[PDB]
Amino acid sequence: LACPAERSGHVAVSDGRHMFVWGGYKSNDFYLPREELWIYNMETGRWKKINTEGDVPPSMSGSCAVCVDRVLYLFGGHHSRGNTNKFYMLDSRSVLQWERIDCQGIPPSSKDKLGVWVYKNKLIFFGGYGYLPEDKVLGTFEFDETSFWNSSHPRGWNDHVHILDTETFTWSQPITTGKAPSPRAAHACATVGNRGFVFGGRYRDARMNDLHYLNLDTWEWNELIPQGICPVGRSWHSLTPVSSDHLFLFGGFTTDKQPLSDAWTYCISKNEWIQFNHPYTEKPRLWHTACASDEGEVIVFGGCANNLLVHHRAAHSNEILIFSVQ
Ligand SMILES: CC[C@@H](C)c1cc2c(n(-c3ccc(=O)n(CC(=O)O)c3)c1=O)CN(C(=O)OCCOC)CC2
Repeated sequence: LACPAERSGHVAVSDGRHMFVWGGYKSNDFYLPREELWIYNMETGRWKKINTEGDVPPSMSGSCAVCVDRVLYLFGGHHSRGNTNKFYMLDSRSVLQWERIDCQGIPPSSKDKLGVWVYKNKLIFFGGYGYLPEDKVLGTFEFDETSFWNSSHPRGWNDHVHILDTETFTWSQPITTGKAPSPRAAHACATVGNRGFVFGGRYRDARMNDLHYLNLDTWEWNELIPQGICPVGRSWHSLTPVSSDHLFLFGGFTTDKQPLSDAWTYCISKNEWIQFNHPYTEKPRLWHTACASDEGEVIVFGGCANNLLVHHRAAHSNEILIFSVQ
């Protein structure tokens, strides 16, 4: 049967019925073919591979993508020659053609492993890992000292918020109030209404357990302190909105390098986490993707079952894990 190869660090976006999968890498390391676009039909469980043309982005891991009215947008990532800040569009409504957009304004620094919130005409990007910004811009950047000893170009984490306005394809940075979360990468973002949630991620020697939201109307940051038991700190997890009041969390990697198979729901109205029982306790995943379907399910694809930092033993997956959340 038509089935995409195993991979981690790919993107997966959806319209609630079809899930589009692109990029990523695997071992036996190499990037998956840049021209392939895999489409999973969430209702039938079948895959279809299509070959794209146009301004095909380079093969990358850690890119950040969205699907808005069946138009896919892709930002950033890491290819064979490093990080990028290029922005692409792929209209999937109707051979599919990638379009690299010449954006106006100052783009974000080249980076990967970030997150995005969609709010009306705006794509709002947050955080990531990559090069030192070419100029001192709004926000903070912290170097990863380990990147000076094993590479020609040092990298670090940022807490930057950038808006790509789809009305004009212009980059800008909002002036925020409140305490932004620390710089981080491999955090997870989820949007509900005008609230852009962000949970966890890596910063310095920690994989974090903090939860915040940015008000996408006022640009005010808020820290959420749920009472009672909270999930363990992690990076490379997924956080997916499943209703107007619930975010679904799955997998990830702890500070002490444990791959995770726990799942939880964060109830926004109660400001509480509820652990979610599921049949995949023996299928931990990190750097997988998750997409919510119109039928209340969360579809998880790819990612790695163990510590992918030991490249020769990494267990990249091509499994679809289906969570019946709502
Ligand atoms: C994109 C290539 C990928 C396989 C990759 C490889 C390596 C690293 N990151 C990174 C870089 C930044 C970052 O925030 N995270 C997320 C996270 O750590 O949760 C992973 C990669 O993303 C970071 N490293 C690392 O953590 O080494 C262990 C500690 O060393 C004292 C060193 C090898």
